[PDB]
Amino acid sequence: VKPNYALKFTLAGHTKAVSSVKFSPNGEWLASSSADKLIKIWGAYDGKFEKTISGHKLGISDVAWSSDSNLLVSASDDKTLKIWDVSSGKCLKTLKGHSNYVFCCNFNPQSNLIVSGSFDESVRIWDVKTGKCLKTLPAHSDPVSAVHFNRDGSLIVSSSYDGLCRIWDTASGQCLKTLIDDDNPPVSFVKFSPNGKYILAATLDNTLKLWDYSKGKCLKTYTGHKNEKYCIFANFSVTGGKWIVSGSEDNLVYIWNLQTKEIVQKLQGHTDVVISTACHPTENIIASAALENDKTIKLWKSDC
Amino acid sequence: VKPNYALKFTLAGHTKAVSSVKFSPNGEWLASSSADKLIKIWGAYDGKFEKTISGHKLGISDVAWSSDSNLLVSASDDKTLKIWDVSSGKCLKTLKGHSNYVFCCNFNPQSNLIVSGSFDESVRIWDVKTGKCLKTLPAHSDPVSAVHFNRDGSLIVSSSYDGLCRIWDTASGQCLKTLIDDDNPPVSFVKFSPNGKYILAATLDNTLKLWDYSKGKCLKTYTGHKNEKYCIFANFSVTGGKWIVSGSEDNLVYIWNLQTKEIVQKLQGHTDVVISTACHPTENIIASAALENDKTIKLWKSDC
Amino acid sequence: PVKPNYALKFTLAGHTKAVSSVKFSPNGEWLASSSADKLIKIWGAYDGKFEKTISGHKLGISDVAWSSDSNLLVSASDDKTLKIWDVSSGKCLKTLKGHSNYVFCCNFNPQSNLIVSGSFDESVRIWDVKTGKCLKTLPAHSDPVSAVHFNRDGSLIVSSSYDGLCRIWDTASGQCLKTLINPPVSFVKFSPNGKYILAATLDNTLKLWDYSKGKCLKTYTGHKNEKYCIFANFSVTGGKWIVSGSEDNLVYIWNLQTKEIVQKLQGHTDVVISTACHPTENIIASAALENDKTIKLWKSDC
Amino acid sequence: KQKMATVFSQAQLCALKDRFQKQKYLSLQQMQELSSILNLSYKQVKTWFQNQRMKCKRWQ
Amino acid sequence: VFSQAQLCALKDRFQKQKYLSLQQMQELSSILNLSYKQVKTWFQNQRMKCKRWQ
Repeated sequence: VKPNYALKFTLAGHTKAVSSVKFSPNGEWLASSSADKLIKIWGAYDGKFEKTISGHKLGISDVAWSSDSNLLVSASDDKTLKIWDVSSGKCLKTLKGHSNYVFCCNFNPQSNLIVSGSFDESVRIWDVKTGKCLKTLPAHSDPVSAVHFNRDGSLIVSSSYDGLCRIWDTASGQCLKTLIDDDNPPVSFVKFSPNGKYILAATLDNTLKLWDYSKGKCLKTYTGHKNEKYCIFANFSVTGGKWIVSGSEDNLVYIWNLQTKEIVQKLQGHTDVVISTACHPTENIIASAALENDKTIKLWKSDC
Repeated sequence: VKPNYALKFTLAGHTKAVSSVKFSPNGEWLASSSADKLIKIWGAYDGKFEKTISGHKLGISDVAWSSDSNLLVSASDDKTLKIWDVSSGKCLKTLKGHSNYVFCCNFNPQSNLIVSGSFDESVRIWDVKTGKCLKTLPAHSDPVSAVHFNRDGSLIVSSSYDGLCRIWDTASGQCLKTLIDDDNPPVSFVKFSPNGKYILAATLDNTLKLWDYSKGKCLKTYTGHKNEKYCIFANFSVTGGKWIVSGSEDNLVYIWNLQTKEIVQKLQGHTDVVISTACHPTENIIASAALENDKTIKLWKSDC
Repeated sequence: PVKPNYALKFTLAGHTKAVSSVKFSPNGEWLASSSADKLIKIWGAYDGKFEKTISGHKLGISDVAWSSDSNLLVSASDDKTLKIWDVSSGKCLKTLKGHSNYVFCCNFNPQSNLIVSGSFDESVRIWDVKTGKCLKTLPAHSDPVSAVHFNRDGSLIVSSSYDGLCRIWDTASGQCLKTLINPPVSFVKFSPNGKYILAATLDNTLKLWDYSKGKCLKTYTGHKNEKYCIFANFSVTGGKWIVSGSEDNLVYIWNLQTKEIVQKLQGHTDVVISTACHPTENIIASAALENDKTIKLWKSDC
Repeated sequence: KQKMATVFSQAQLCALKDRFQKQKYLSLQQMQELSSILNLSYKQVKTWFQNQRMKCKRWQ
Repeated sequence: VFSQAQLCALKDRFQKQKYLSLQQMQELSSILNLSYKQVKTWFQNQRMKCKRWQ
């Protein structure tokens, strides 16, 4: 019926707001990005500080892991992405092409492609093997807030303040679906569900919505949190009960029962906007990250 | 007659070994120092990070609060102490004079004086209000490992690798007592009893001892832990039952019954030497810190 | 903590004219009330039991305040005086003379060696508690003074007035260090941590200011406040609330951060001039004017 | 609460975005000249720039 | 001649209120240990400085 997530770790290394936290697919590590231009690597079960990765010239808005947990990609206001070797902390390549801030990034399951979204209103698909840009999609008419691959990587979903979610055919670059809703709220985050039949979208009206993007039908709406100003990550939690997890502008982590739409737990502890959350791949552990007045990552643990 | 400390939180963030932890006298804050040249301020038991204090040029071995909880002093391998305003993080004054690492420091109860011990085998007494050194004592024939004021500040105790504990009259700086255990085993830590009638001494032979320093008589011996390589703090716990608390080179916190000398609890969790512990002024709460392979701080709460 | 559930536990009667202020004692044991009936009354904080009547002032009292140790009270009156009271004996220890018109507001500093007063004569006075002597007279305002309050360490005083100014003063020297600037300012007070200032103006608005930056951080509305100088409070015992009375006879409670009204307490039958929050328990006291003359005590689970 | 595309023309928004991509902070003088060119009000242009700078954010 | 503190106060008030009532100037002079005539004269002279028109 409910989870029981409890504070177990606080991770304080960043000297500015933390922008994004991701768990490595193998479950050993957590990566944090920050406005302080650094990536930090943390042990996922012990909270232990591992490594500082540096190189970006401005703040970093996003980071993501390759499937084998050996590579990272980050997205920076310096108009580049960077591919890092996690073991040595070295930058293997700087992906230049975007003409404004790069805001969000992600590997496909195979991890031979990277997708990136930018303030230049384009989605870009990059070759992990060469570093070269493969496709430039004129995806949106306002900043791209999120990019995500589906389970087998044949599809990309993108989101924008233009109010659209777009489903893209990875192979061809064509658009299979544009999703639009009443009063055109800006879409601040989007991601496929783990089975790939649905899409989870946050709008800056304090709302997350589960959509069947094929029929364009909204199946579930989640409210109660606060989301009017920041692009806040949300997640499907699957290791125990089936939850929806999100940060919120009232410094709380919100958890909902996915099917009933009810708030099942609110996590208190941060002292600023919770901009990012992530769900561990095998354990009932949540990572959360907060902004300038907090600067820290928190790890929480639950029996279900 | 048994505490039941259990792990509440783990605090991570330092990039090298944590060297020291101290609770503010007002019970609101925790301070940590580290070989990473930083002091970090945390909430006492809410898991929440407050700020990072910077300025020393080499690692910090010790930090201590003023009686009003507004000030900090830190000892550093850069051969200086620094006086910090905690609220602003500002360095009010750099205390220069020692000819080598400053290893230990403490305010007197009035907090108009700071005592410091150093690798240069001397002890110094500094005027808090001005930052000037008032007295330089040729305290010992080896590096100084701890310094502490008694309850009314009329006395200082110092300890050294020479194997001596010395009692000093604060006003005159004259030596009032030289205490030596059987063999002259290196004294790695020392402090007065809260009542000021006793002295608690660590020696690098896996022993803590409670001495009546006036009569030169040994009153209690505490063993079972590992302490042969590092200067590990030790505490009187007085909020619940009357305990002795210390870290240990086998990665445990040891808790003894002060009266019976028997071990009443061992804390498992840390993965490297537990160099530092502190007891909360009003709650049955303990903070512990560990060396390079751990680098974290842990908080433990007991019912008694 | 989404919404509190304050509920009427006691109605405290006895005053014969409007009640003007209510203050819990810092030890949480007592509530003190001041009234146009020239009387100070002491009530049990937890049970509302009437304790004692303190008398002496020749005219109505606007405001009363506790010392830090809970052993002394100070009152501000229309007879142009402030009085210091020994709560146990009820006797007047000192009569502070110097204002040339009604004294409206008063407060101890945390050390409780000083008293700050504010008056219709447009000035602010700083008094030595031990001798009853006036140490300083700030030419603070050009209209009546509505509120005076020390910050957490007593180094600062904030003052408000009908003249539209809220001013910050250096206790030690008496110099003005800041003016936040036009509608009359009816109440003002420092936040518990001293970083913020809560201000009430007679345009039905309460605002949370950062005096350091001089920016308005929060604005709370919904209530009626165009005439009277109504206290507001920081409720910190459970949820983070802002508590104020209203001229529509209700007590309003907003969530500090979302600015949203979370509860409105119905029961008074006249303007609620004063509200107070218990120092350790989720308890609110409130006091209304002449058509009411009662104090009400409310309790919540959060 | 409704999209600016319901009050501005597509030619106007493309021109505003073109400038915003080159500089996100226009001087008061430059905003007035722009409003003149686009046949928009100065306030409309100043408002549009303020709102555009506020859109896609991870931190304050 | 006025002290630094006294001048500080006068100018502070003048910035907030170009014209003080008779009562306010009397009250203000007492607070600053000045004569009523000194205060009234200071305000009159202060209103005469730095004119671009009559």
